[PDB]
Amino acid sequence: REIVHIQAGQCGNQIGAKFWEVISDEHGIDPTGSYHGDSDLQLERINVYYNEAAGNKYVPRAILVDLEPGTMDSVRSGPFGQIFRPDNFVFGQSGAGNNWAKGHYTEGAELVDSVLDVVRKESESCDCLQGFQLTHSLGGGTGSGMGTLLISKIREEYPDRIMNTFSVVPSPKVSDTVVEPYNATLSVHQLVENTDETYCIDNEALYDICFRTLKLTTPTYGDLNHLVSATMSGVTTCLRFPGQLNADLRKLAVNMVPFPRLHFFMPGFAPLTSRGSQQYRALTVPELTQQMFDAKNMMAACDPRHGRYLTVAAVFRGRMSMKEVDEQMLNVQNKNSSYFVEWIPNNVKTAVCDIPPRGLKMSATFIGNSTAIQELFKRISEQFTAMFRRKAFLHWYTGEGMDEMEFTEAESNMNDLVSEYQQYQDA
Amino acid sequence: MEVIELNKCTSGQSFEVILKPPSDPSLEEIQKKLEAAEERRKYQEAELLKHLAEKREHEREV
Amino acid sequence: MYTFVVRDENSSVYAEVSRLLLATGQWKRLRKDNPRFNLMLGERNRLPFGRLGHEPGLVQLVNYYRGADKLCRKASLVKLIKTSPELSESCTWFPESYVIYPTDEREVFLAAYNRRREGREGNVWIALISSEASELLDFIDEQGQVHVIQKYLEKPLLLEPGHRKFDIRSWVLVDHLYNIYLYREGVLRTSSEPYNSANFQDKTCHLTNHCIQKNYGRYEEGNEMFFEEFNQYLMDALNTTLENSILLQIKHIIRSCLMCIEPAISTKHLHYQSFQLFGFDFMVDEELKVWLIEVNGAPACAQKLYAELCQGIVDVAISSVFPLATSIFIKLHHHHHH
Amino acid sequence: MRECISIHVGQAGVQIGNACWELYCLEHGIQPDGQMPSDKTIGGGDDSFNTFFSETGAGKHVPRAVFVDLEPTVIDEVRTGTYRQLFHPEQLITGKEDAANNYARGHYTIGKEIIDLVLDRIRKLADQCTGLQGFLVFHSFGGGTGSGFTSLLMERLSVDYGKKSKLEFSIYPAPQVSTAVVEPYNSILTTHTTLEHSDCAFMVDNEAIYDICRRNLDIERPTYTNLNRLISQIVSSITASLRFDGALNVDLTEFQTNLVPYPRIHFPLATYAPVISAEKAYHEQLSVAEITNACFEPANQMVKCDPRHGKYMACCLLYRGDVVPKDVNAAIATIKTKRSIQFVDWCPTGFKVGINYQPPTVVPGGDLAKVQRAVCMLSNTTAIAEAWARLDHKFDLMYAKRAFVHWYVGEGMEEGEFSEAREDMAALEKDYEEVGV
Ligand SMILES: Nc1nc2c(ncn2[C@@H]2O[C@H](COP(=O)(O)OP(=O)(O)OP(=O)(O)O)[C@@H](O)[C@H]2O)c(=O)[nH]1
Ligand SMILES: Nc1ncnc2c1ncn2[C@@H]1O[C@H](COP(=O)(O)OP(=O)(O)CP(=O)(O)O)[C@@H](O)[C@H]1O
Ligand SMILES: c1cc(CNc2cc3c(cn2)[nH]c2ccccc23)cc(Oc2ccc3c(c2)OCO3)c1
Ligand SMILES: Nc1nc2c(ncn2[C@@H]2O[C@H](COP(=O)(O)OP(=O)(O)O)[C@@H](O)[C@H]2O)c(=O)[nH]1
Ligand SMILES: [Ca+2]
Ligand SMILES: [Mg+2]
Ligand SMILES: [Mg+2]
Repeated sequence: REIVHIQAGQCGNQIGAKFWEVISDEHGIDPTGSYHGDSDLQLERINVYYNEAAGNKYVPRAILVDLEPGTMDSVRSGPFGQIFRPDNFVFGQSGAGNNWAKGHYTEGAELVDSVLDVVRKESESCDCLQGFQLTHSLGGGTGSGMGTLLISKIREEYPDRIMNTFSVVPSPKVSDTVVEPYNATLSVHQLVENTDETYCIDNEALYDICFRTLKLTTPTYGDLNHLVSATMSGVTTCLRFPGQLNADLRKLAVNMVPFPRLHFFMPGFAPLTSRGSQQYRALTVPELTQQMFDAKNMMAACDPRHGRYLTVAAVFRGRMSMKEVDEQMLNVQNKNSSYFVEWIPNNVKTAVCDIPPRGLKMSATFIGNSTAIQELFKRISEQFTAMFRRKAFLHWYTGEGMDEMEFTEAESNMNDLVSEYQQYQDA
Repeated sequence: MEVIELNKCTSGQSFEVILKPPSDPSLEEIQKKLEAAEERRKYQEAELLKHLAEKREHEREV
Repeated sequence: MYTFVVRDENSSVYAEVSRLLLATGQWKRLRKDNPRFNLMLGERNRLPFGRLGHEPGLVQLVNYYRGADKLCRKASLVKLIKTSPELSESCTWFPESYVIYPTDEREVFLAAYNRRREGREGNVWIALISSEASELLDFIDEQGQVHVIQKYLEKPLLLEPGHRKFDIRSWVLVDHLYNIYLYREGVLRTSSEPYNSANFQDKTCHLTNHCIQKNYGRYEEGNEMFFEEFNQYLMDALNTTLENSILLQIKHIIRSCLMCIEPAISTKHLHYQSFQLFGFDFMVDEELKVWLIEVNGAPACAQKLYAELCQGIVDVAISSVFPLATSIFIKLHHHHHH
Repeated sequence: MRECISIHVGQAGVQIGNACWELYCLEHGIQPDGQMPSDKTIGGGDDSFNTFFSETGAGKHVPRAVFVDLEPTVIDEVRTGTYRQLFHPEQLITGKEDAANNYARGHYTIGKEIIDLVLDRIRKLADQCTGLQGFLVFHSFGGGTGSGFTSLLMERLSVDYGKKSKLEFSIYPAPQVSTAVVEPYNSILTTHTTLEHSDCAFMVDNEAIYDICRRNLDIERPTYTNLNRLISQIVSSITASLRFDGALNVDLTEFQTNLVPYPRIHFPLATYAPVISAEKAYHEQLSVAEITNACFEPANQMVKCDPRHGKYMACCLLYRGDVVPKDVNAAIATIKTKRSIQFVDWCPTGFKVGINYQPPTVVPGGDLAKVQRAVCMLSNTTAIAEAWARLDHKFDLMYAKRAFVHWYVGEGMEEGEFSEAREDMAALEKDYEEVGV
């Protein structure tokens, strides 16, 4: 059951390359695409993400997209650049100017059909494709505007395939330009319709984590992306390694998403670790469980205690007692059952994988479908309205053909989404 | 108390003990249920592909 | 941190138990339909016993014994005695009673009554208290559902000063191990009007109910005499004690009743656990013989005692199962060898 | 002699079927290559074991089994397992992508594309049958295939085989070994649609098997392998009368006669004893009285419930090993005095007893100790309705919010089927209570 991976834009390609770097190591694939591991467990599901080529060489089923060449040139000269199939580098030259309109309507439109040719070519070589995944930001123009155009066109050509995303939500604390609330609001509308799972990475939670917990005084985007790739590896562990039970993306989505529009998840990771800084003391199951449920370990800057969990998935990695896991997981729910909806019975599920990640004997990944995520969308809406009530910076968009009405529309849909979350918070 | 119908063979035996006495739809309708749900599917798929077509028009217009 | 839910709001006793539990700092209340409770204080109707003991990692305890209604319903209690050999139609401490259905053992009650009228013996019955069988057989058909007929005790022990009537109420706690605990403090729900042996139709001296008595308050505060006084009155007037003359029989009746249905209701090996508080109602005749009248499965306590009993329930029924970070009960056990 | 065809649907059904057919081979002395030395009816016969096995001219004994999954990976493990030679490819039917725990997907969307092929491979086995009794159908309530496709298969089998009996073994969902959350929906939908096509259904609650494995086999956190070997022991106890010489429950028809007076109420409760850890060093072997009395302990039941608070309509005791009628009746008489065993007023208070002298076979390398005598009790008690009550309440909680419904509607299913099935269950719950109080 193959997955096709797509990464779009500055942020999308930088976190995306880290993903392939991290899991390529987990599967014993070197920067040449050659396997040099010890176990057979790390090749049993390798077809999920890698195509097998001549010479017993493994090639990521990855398509790399940008409207400017700078970041993708840096990928090929990068730590694992050689592994990617060179025909899958699809890029323009003009850039998107941190402008959703350019990525979605004018510059991206020019380029999108070329991208879809590669998607189709990678799909037709799939025995049974089980879905697509995208990495991208919502604050820029390529990943935000063109990424959501791709998603719309993928759903047109593959309407029954699962589509999941890691979407970096913008924040003023870690910010490139002032129009990010505009691009994020326009993108969220598209995600609400055309994705099955969206893992919301709020770039300020990554910042607070890097500063307040890893004691990094001036974190870079690189430090921020180490946390993201840890989560990306964690949430895909049970598809990449033989384990307790195997569910395809559809079955996983069915049991996590009770309502089609409420598919924006809160990811988290324990233990939280910085690059290089070596961790020597392994965590106990109680420590992993407290930390992965703690607000400080969440990567969407939302207090889980301000909402209620609709569903929760937790993925523990390493050698540990699944009995101790069961008891500790059941202890968290039974101790804070007022933050779980009583009308979805047994809505906290768990999986264990014996293969730990690089550098940790033991880790846990948290996937929370909480109504508290509305706080993230309330933040974007406030920032959106603060400029939009004065029509500020809109000339960048009206000059690409957009009307004020599309912004009003985008604003209203996200205020609906916020109110939808509030309905189930009080039920 | 009362042991009846005792029956014995080389493999085993069986009996009964009483402690006290007392005091489809057709292949037609099936085919139709299924096809009335397959049409329900393509109506929903068509509305999506239509909704995606209105979007495409808006992209051309912008 | 143990957790619990409340599903009976009319419950005076467990309203206080809820207060005790919250004021320990180690119990927390969830809401009625939150199924992640350690403890349930359930409704009296259609309590969903089938949904308990299926929550992984939660020891679950409910304050009711499934099946205990066969003891706490007059029609079923009559049945249980004359049907269980361990109680046996010849039972010495339960009044002669029959089950009569409105238009069954009405024929059987005609015959057992006829040589109680045409046998030259004392003769009164209760459901209405009359002395003629038709005065009653016309009333049960006239009111609706099944009623119990029962021989009426025409010679009740009478409390002087007053030549009055009374009934005794004892509270019994059965824990999850089926230990039978008798609360040491009972009460007499006494009449204040002298018993009138002739005219049964005025039922203010025949019926001792605390409500139906509301000469209220003349002799005792609340038509409620506690055990210290009733013991004293027995000593002064009859030379005996409460323990010897009455209580021994009370403990015998309590134990016989609860041991009879133990196999049917015990939760020893079950996936959930039960305790329950019962109120037994007794009735002493002039020869100091104790009679069992009814078993109330959802009893209310008396005002001086709520503090003590509701604490006792918490100590031996709940904290025994959910321990936290001299006794007021008498344990009823007996194994005579034969 | 009359043949029985076994249908294993979905992950749970397939893996339980493997557990059962492996145990069957050990019990009948059939080797993994299908050779049965002791059978001198080379290439044929009408012995009792031929009910479940057919024979080839080369003396191969082949299960009358069809495995069907909407996803290859579980049944591929059959095609490569120790008993790969036993079945032939025409019996192993797989799809491409599964029902994703979605009843509507297994019944309507994906089921439509495979139902005809399955009925064809079933009709290829029924053609080899001199006289067919019916089918034993193994599946889960929770899975999309186990719930959705099973009910579609059962509707059609009642059409293609109207005279022919149908029994299920059904896995009732338990949170402890399930990563799904929509199982209450699938359970009620499949029960409503299968109920009037099934003559007798043996439910097994994974919660009960799980706790039995923990308490009595000293297994910290059971796997499906631990659960399935225990389940197959019980299934084998139920089907032994169909595979061995005897006079009790000799055809599928007798199962409903003896166990199911009321057609709708066709869910007998199974209780099994003794379960003894093979790793237990010293074990005092248990008597006929002890194992029989253990049949009335809720902790030994396939579904945790309290039979003391319901009424029996039928009760069979099935013994394997060193048991004789005298000891059975002495044990029953003792148990009658001590325990609450109350029948409906229009059924006799009694037990049908079948004894097979061969003590239960255990898988070499399994978790079960060999025992001198074991028993499985099949009792039709209204107390099993507690399981319907738990499942229906969970269904009500989610459906009040329409949680997850959009998945089912999006495969072509109407919201009204949810309410139809739920009220059928509400009717069933009252049928049980009319009879039981
Ligand atoms: N006892 C037992 N139960 C199982 C086994 N495998 C799966 N289950 C149960 O089946 C339920 C989920 O349905 P599945 O049978 O796995 O799914 P399916 O039948 O393959 O149908 P799909 O959803 O299309 O995959 C869970 O509640 C599991 O407890 C097994 O091997 N043994
Ligand atoms: N056989 C009998 N002989 C004499 N008096 C009797 C009797 N049976 C009942 N009584 C009287 O009837 C009165 C109330 O009867 P009963 O106990 O049935 O009412 P009740 O059920 O409302 C009490 P509670 O309020 O505690 O539930 C008692 O005071 C008792 O003295
Ligand atoms: C594939 C699978 C997943 C995991 N989805 C999931 C898991 C579980 C679940 C429901 N859903 N319920 C569970 C119960 C127990 C255990 C696990 C689950 C997420 C994903 O998203 C992306 C998107 C872009 C990326 C990316 C991953 O990596 C690099 O770029 C892609
Ligand atoms: N985590 C992370 N976020 C980034 C990175 N680069 C840009 N961003 C975020 O994405 C937004 C800008 O979008 P951009 O990446 O330029 O979109 P593009 O035009 O598609 O490349 C800003 O709000 C940044 O916070 C990165 O390397 N890591
Ligand atoms: Ca033969
Ligand atoms: Mg930028
Ligand atoms: Mg499956």
